[PDB]
Amino acid sequence: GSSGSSGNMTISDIQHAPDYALLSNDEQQLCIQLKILPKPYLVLKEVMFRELLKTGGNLSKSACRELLNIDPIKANRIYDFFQSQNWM
Repeated sequence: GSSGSSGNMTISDIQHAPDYALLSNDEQQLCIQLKILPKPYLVLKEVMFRELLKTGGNLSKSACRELLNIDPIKANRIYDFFQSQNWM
């Protein structure tokens, strides 16, 4: 999965990922913008759902920022993405 997880990572590191094919045309874009791998991105993605179902649909930046273990600015992008997929 992740060997080192230290030091600036290029975009090629994302496309090279062993799971960079199961990313919807839209997903791929983001991954490149937020420079996030599909492996880890998937984990957090599943969480956003497991929680969106428990509450039924009461997730907001305020919480999202906490739910996901990442930067505040980076999250924003992810949050919206979900809305773009009429998922929320």
